[PDB]
Amino acid sequence: LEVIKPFCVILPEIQKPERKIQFKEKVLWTAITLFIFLVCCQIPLFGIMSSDSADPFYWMRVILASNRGTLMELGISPIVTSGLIMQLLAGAKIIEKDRALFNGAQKLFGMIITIGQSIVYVMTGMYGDPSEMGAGICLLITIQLFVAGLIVLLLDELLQKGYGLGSGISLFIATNICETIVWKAFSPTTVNTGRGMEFEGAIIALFHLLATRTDKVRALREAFYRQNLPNLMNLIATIFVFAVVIYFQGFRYELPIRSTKVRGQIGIYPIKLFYTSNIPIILQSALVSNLYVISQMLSARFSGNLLVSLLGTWSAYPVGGLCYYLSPPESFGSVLEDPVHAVVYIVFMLGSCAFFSKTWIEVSGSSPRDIAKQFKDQGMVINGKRETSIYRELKKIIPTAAAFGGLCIGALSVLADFLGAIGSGTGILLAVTIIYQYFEIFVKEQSEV
Amino acid sequence: GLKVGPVPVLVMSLLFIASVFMLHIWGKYTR
Amino acid sequence: QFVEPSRQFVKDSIRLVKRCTKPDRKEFQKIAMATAIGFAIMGFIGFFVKLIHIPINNIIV
Ligand SMILES: C=C1CN(S(=O)(=O)c2ccc(C)cc2)CCCN(Cc2ccccc2)CCCN(S(=O)(=O)c2ccc(C)cc2)C1
Repeated sequence: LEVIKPFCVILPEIQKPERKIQFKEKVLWTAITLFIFLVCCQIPLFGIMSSDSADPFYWMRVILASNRGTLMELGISPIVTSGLIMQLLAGAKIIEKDRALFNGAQKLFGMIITIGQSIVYVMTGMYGDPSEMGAGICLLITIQLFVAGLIVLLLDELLQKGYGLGSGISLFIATNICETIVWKAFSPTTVNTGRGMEFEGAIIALFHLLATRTDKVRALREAFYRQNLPNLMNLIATIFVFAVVIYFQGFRYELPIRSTKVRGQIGIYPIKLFYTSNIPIILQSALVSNLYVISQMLSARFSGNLLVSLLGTWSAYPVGGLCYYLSPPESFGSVLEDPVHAVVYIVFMLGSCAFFSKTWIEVSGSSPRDIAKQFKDQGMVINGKRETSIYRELKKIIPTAAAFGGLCIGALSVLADFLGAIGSGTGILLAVTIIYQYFEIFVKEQSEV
Repeated sequence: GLKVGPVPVLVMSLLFIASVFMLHIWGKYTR
Repeated sequence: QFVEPSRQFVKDSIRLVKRCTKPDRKEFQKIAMATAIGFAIMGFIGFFVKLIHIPINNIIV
């Protein structure tokens, strides 16, 4: 890391708070951070010749909190990429005052890959032929995306240094999902057609149809079963899935942990059903989105190849190949028409989520062996058990808890996709889990006070 | 290294936003 | 050969769910209120930012 310090000391850093910021002020700073992120999401880049082409990275716009043709086109890619690069370098033993140097290195690597990602996005023909834009326009777009990625990194540091209530990744993903749901609920954008004005928001459309149309029953049924714009059934399904995920996320196994090193601090260690909070969903969505974008690029460039055809076949939704069986069915009638695809999708979702959950407990350090080591270090024992049988109890509970939590969160995603809820299964599950993380932070701060 | 606070971060984000807006305005006037 | 592992996993999951601490109506109401508040905050801030920036994007672009 000694060859990188001069370049590690040239980027801005957030100073740690002297005191411990109160919960109210941390909420205010989280609101300010998400406001800045949204405002930048709504501001287009300069130099855009045309955005008529289909978005190649349309499937990453939810897991990366991105927005095409704007200052947060790359979304939270700086944070995610810097974290993964630093973790991979730690695995390769290359990477290792130490905290400040580590943060500087992660910022520098994230910004380098932000430049690379801006180059890739420009060269994808997203904004037009790069030859037609020219070196000046491409460089301006790269500079804007570079500075925006710097701002994203600074906002994540603001959140994670004690000014905010978490990480930029979760906050921005949940913010974009909630924005999408509220937009589909309350959009004033009217879509004129043969009938007339039709607000793109379901509730505004309901009010408009009730106020204008003479046949009130026809207006209600239309507003509930629109097939061109958001439904009211879609919001009803979104609320129902919200409630179900909220119910299933409060499940926990309460271990009565006692203390041996220091006596008289009887407590409870909760092993949640959702042991890995939305990590299976994040991993599954990242896998499927990367497969989707790779298949779309391969179909665009290398069309007619056998391996490309089996990888995916697009119309832009997949119609055949691996990417088709990895896609939620369009509706329940689609499930009825093709049951084999529905079964394959359900099995893939459940199995992938369960596998990702167990792999993540084995990787992130929440395995039963790791929890037993934590108990030994803190001198904690189970109330009705021994100190040598703690690992056996954790092996009974935690692995099954992680596997079934992944299974249940995948099942909830499948249910939300089948119900046609606004924001799909990934969006709803991610939003609910992130808001529950924020609620857990709130209750932890209250218990501390 | 530079150790900015949260308010400087907000101000610099607003300044980048304003810079993009002025880029758009300058291009609009030039065209 | 996967019948026995699948049955064992089903039994373990059933016993875990039976032994978990399911939320009651007070906890469910508290978590639902917190989730609704957070969703309202983020979604409506984004909604109003988008409404504000639609005419602004129209003017600048
Ligand atoms: C940040 C990403 C998304 N990924 S992610 O797996 O989807 C993920 C998202 C969110 C979370 C919380 C976790 C993981 C995390 C990063 C993983 N790689 C980084 C990387 C790999 C090798 C060398 C350098 C860097 C590769 C994806 C790059 N992409 S790309 O520009 O959009 C993109 C561009 C072309 C094609 C064909 C696909 C995709 C950017």
